[PDB]
Amino acid sequence: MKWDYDLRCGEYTLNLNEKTLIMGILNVTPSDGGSYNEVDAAVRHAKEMRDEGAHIIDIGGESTVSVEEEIKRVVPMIQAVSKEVKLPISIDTYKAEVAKQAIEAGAHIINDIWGAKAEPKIAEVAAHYDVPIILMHNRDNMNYRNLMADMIADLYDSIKIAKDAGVRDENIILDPGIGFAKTPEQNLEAMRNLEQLNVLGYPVLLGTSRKSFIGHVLDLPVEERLEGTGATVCLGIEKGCEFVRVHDVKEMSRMAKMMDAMIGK
Amino acid sequence: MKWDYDLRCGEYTLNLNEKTLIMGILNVTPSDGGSYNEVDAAVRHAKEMRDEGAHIIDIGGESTVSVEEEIKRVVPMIQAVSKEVKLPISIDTYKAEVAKQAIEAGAHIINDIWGAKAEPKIAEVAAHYDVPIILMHNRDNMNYRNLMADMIADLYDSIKIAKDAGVRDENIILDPGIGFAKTPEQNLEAMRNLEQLNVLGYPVLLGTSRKSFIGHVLDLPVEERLEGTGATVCLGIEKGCEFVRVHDVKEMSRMAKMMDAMIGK
Ligand SMILES: C=C1CN=c2nc(N)[nH]c(=O)c2=N1
Ligand SMILES: C=C1CN=c2nc(N)[nH]c(=O)c2=N1
Repeated sequence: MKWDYDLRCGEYTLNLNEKTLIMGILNVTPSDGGSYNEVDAAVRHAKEMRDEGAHIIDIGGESTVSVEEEIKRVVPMIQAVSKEVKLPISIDTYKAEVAKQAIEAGAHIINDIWGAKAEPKIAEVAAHYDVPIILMHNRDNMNYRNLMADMIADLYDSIKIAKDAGVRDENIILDPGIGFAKTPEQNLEAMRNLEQLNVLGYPVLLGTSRKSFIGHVLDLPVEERLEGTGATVCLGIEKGCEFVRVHDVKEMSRMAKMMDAMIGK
Repeated sequence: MKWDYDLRCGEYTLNLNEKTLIMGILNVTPSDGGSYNEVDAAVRHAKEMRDEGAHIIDIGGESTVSVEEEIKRVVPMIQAVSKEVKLPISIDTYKAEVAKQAIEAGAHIINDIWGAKAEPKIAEVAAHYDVPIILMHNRDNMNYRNLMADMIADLYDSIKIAKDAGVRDENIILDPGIGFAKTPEQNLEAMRNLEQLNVLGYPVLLGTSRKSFIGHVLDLPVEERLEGTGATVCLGIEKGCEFVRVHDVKEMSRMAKMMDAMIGK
């Protein structure tokens, strides 16, 4: 057992020794906000992902708009899914106010793509509601002295803000932030040296699903990036990742399960 | 450059530093031996595999019969493919006489699933024709003292026979023999410690395509073993394999290509 604690998420509890845990991306196709077609399509997609081996559902407004409206979009979504799919929900925002709404709508984990640097006040919410927060590596420039050395550095400045906010060590997950503020070549390198994040002593989540650096290597558009995704997930798991964040849940679940058998997990 | 030599295969030459090399399994659906439907279906399958990223074609009589007839089956096959698909052909036999026929029919590499222990005389043929021979780990029992320690041992006894036969170090490839004389649990372990084969200083080829230990972990019949295969191939490549032997060439080629970008190859 590398991990002497489970991840506590209100009603559900997630073990870190047993299997690589799969986070299924829930999209958000919007058109005022909350109508039947929107929330219906979201629900059967979450249902489908539960059915195919997913352990968490990640609900994200945006991708790549009004704070007051982001809530009106995403609140109803969480209310429905948590009612209809017994599985923890994480909320993909950086905005403080948004997260508060979501946990109170039903969400269980915060997923912040700016590692509490976008709105420091987020970490406080996470602290106040006692939920597990994911801190992703990001930055508004790409001028690294040393890629990995700087990642770990910036990730620490994230932990500093989390910890000073009241966040317990046991609710902290880290993310190398594949695709964010990194060239196609830099993304390959973070993948190559992913094991280093382990020295920080926190669970690590890896999000490479369908991304464009896969496209740059394989020369293949988004709908043909399943195998390349596979590869990222397998190399990830072998380097000690605890979660992976993917679109193609069925396929990626089976690959995790093989890797798991193989590496001893 | 780990390898200071290329693999010489008559007309074609295979580099070991550039990419993980893909060996595409050619099946052999037989019904007297040599008719139009048989050799036709074999040819377009080899053509298809060339098209999808394969570097070698592996032609095998049997799977899991008369020596005089095995030749009559498999000779015409090699004659056709080498004429119609510019790509080296390996011949999946253990039998001495069979191999001689095949190289003279056109084949370029020997692939012996009994590592020259089945018919020592094979290694001599390989020596006489100067072709690269693959030596797979096998044995007619499964009583290991220490799995990996014994693998390497038995693999050496293979090299001993090869070398005493005249086989140059530069024409020797090794294979852990996944699926052969190993329990589902033992196969997981060989996968886990695949890097050890590297201490012998030879290129390594890995054959796990669609195999049943994948089935035992995932609980899935043969036609649903693509992802599990993926995983074996990726963990393989990361542990330093030079070739992989797969059925699903298109998919496995893209995964190799990702792994290759990622690990630095
Ligand atoms: C494209 C995205 C959006 N949100 C993400 N969130 C996390 N935690 N990790 C990712 O890789 C990620 N990629
Ligand atoms: C099922 C088979 C038949 N021939 C093989 N040959 C080699 N070299 N390696 C394998 O894994 C293999 N598997």
